Amino acid sequence: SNVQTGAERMPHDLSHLGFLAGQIGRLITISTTPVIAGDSFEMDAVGALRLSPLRRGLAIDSTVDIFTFYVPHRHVYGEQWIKFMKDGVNAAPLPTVNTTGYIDHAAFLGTINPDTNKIPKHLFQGYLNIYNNYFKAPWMPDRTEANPNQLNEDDARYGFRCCHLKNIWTAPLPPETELSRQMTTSTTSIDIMGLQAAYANLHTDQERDYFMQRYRDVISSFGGKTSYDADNRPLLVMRSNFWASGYDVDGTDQTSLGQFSGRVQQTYKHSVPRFFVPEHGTMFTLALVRFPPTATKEIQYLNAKGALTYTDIAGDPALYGNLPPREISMKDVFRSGDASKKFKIAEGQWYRYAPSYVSPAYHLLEGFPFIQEPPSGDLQERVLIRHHDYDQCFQSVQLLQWNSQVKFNVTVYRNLPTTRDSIMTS
Amino acid sequence: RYRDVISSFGGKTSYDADNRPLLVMRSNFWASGYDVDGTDQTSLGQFSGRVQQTYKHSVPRFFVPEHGTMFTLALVRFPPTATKEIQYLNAKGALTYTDIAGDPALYGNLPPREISMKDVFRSGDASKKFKIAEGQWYRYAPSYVSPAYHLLEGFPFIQE
Amino acid sequence: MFQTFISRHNSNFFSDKLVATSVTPASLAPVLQTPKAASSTLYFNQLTVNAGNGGFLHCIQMDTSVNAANQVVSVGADIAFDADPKFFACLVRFESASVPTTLPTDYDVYPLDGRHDGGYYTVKDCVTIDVLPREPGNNVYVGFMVWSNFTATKCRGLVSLNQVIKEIICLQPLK
Amino acid sequence: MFQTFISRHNSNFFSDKLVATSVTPASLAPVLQTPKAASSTLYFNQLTVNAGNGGFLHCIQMDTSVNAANQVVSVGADIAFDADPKFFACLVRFESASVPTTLPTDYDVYPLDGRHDGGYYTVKDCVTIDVLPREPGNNVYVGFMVWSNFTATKCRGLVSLNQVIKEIICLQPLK
Amino acid sequence: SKGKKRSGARPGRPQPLRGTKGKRKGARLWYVGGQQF
Amino acid sequence: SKGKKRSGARPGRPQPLRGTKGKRKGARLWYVGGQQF
Amino acid sequence: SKGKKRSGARPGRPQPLRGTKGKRKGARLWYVGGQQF
Repeated sequence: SNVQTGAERMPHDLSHLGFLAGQIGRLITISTTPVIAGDSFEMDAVGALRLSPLRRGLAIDSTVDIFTFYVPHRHVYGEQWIKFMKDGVNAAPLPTVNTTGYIDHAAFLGTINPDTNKIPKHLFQGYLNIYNNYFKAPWMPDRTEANPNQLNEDDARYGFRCCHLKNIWTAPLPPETELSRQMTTSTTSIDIMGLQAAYANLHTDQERDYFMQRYRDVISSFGGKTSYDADNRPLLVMRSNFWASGYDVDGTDQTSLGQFSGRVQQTYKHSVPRFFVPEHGTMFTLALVRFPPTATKEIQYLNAKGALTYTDIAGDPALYGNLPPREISMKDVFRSGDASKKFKIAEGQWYRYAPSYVSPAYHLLEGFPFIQEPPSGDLQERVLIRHHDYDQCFQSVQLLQWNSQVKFNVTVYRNLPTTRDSIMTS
Repeated sequence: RYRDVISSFGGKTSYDADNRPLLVMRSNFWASGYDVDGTDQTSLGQFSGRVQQTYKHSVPRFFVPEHGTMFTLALVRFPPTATKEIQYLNAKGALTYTDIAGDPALYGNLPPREISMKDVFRSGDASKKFKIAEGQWYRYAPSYVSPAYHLLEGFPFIQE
Repeated sequence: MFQTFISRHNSNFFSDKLVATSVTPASLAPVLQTPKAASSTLYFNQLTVNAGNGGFLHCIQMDTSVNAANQVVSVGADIAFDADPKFFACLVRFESASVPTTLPTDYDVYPLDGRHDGGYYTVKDCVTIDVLPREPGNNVYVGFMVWSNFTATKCRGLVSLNQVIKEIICLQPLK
Repeated sequence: MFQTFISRHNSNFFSDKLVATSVTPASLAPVLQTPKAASSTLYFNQLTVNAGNGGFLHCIQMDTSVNAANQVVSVGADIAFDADPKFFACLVRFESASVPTTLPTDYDVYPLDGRHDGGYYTVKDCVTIDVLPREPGNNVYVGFMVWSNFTATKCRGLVSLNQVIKEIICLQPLK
Repeated sequence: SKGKKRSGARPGRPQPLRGTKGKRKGARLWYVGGQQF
Repeated sequence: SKGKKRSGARPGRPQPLRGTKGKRKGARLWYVGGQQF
Repeated sequence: SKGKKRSGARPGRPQPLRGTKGKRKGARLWYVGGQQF
């Protein structure tokens, strides 16, 4: 009888809808699709972004980010792949991972939880690779769970916490920078040629602390290049950003005459141009919603430290360009800050940055997404976003803090037989 | 159907030979509208949708050959979206070469595959079976509904 | 005139009889029947109350499907004692790691506007309560409690509790 | 000041006298008069109550012309007993394949906020109820029921029931 | 990082979603045994 | 099937129905014995 | 006094504040050890 060995190249629809929801400052998966080696991928996403109804009207916009990444299966399975592909049919099946038994767990991966509490390993591990290479601070430790059921709630139902927009206290120098370095000398002598060699060792250490925490950064400084296969990192295909706006509604009865309520609704588009898929893998699409980091109790540095010296106030170029970094506390920038929490800044940074001012009359007032109290804990706890800081800004609904409805217009050019060829023997 | 068998030979059948009604016209459209905002103390921040659509059904001049009746009928539907649907490759357990490789020599020469409602739904029944074509998971993509939408008024979905 | 169409309780549509014939009030207040779901109506045509100091109650479990901190809980009750056991009624919130048979030592109380008349009591009210477990790995129970320095007497009536996590639809002829 | 123009009962405009002189409470609670339509007012200037445990009630039939699952049913009552027969009052829903004379063994109860005062009772309320037969080939009846451990006594008053399937129009001078 | 850094805001109103799939049609997908409307 | 597959959506507002009949008049239908207004 | 006496009223609607800083960029300010998104 007739045996088919090849196919022709045709476009495939693969379009679907998007009823999404999430929290603020957490990275959640929006869409996912498998691809084959040799394909071409295209996507237009058109939708609307809404926030929960506000308590008093629109005051500050929020910014929204959409990302698309490509993750090969060889980056996840490694050597179990390759052997799988070389053996062809009759190869051993690929492994899975375990999840907690609920419906809303494994929702940060953009799927409903199966009744068996098992999902493909490449879905979970492909999310960890994106977070560890692009979204955590380079000086933080990596995250390695091996099983989605080892996470807690708010990590399984919603994504992982991300970082604030850069600021004086949300973007400090890494907590490993050295404020001094010693050189061993004799009792009544010093080698001045070895002193010259001690400055060259410190220069390489300071570069590896401010710019070059990752291997791909070290190679780039020499003038070289690394492919994402050499580093085993995902490939960023597209990125979009916008601000979300809306309007107000006026109350008209006896009690609410003079009261307003804000309604955020924004139309957006995420477009990915045609992309050649070199190996089998997955495409991820993710979203992130954030606010500018405004706090009600922040003060200017020169107004908070006690007595002004020449180094603070003069702005002398010979002094700012030759001094080590300065270590300060949370008490120097916040009214109720803790004096035992320290971080390091650059000298003269108070003449390069200006903070926002919030009047004392705004303290503890509903609506108005601010940070009411100075953040507590170690450095990593302060830099990451706490979505409980925005609970008093919205009204309680079932759809969390933001929701979206989107149509994904995907198109892939594959080499597959038609449905007719698959069901007919001859 | 008999009219399908004759058509494959290249022939034709009149609707008198089959004893079937004659379709004269067909129309299709999507229905839209707008929203109304609540303005009192409790409903400030609440909205309600109002669907209203203007349409036209036009039939051109038609010669009636024998005594009979003309019927006009209507049908209203929603796209079939469910809150508990999963992708096939994410729901079946361990991926084999036939599932994942997308090999043309294998999809074009194999018999159809029989699966269950447990393979596409979270609370599906494993004793309910149906047949699909091989490789159909690479030709179709389902819609995704977040778990936060489960059991929420409005939003016409299929809950179970 | 127009019809009101706004209410405060919204009962369950299914009522259950009390499988019991007596209760003994105590500081560890006994639960009348096994708690269930987020809505329950209990009626009893005859209940014997033994002498004791403390109270007894009827409760329901809290549904945690929706991640909202504060929710509204309603009550509608009607009790008739044969004597006049001077008592006060309230709403009680407590927590337990297993199915409870009494009231633990840690709990909260809330006031609701009833209609004491001497042997008689009626109420139909709603109160906002924080419904999340407040301590990991625990269930939250909310009940209707009666407390007094009880003597031997008898009572009859019905109690209904409801947790507002969904809305009820009704026919409106003009809309 | 302005006029309210919103209410909770909306009585019938036609009232009927009770053709009976005595009732005997029982677990199979007797029906006072033959049920009718979707609205009925019953007044009685003199009714003799014999000793017995259980209750008695006044009910109406449910109209099934409109295919809506849940509908609102109203009540307005005013009863005066000579003695103080400690009792509780409720709304009862039941089903029957023929015209009923007593209360069957399967039924539901609902709480309504009345004004017990000892021999006296007054109420004016509305409750949402599922009105469709819930079992093919049956009629649904909703009534106002009084239950106690009755002794020999006497009562007077009136009871009115209404099913909200249409709206009532009234004159508004400004509109 | 690599290659995107684009933007996506549009003006107007968020019209309701119309049709679950369809941007460009390929070949047939479903075979029931005839026409079905 | 045969011959239609058309479409019918129009923009605007749903104006109320005006006149029960009448697109094109033929001959007289009713005879009462004179004029009636 | 000296030199101002200007005016500042504009027509329109008070659009919400968009971005805390930024009218004209200079040099880099923050160094974390790589890119952070």
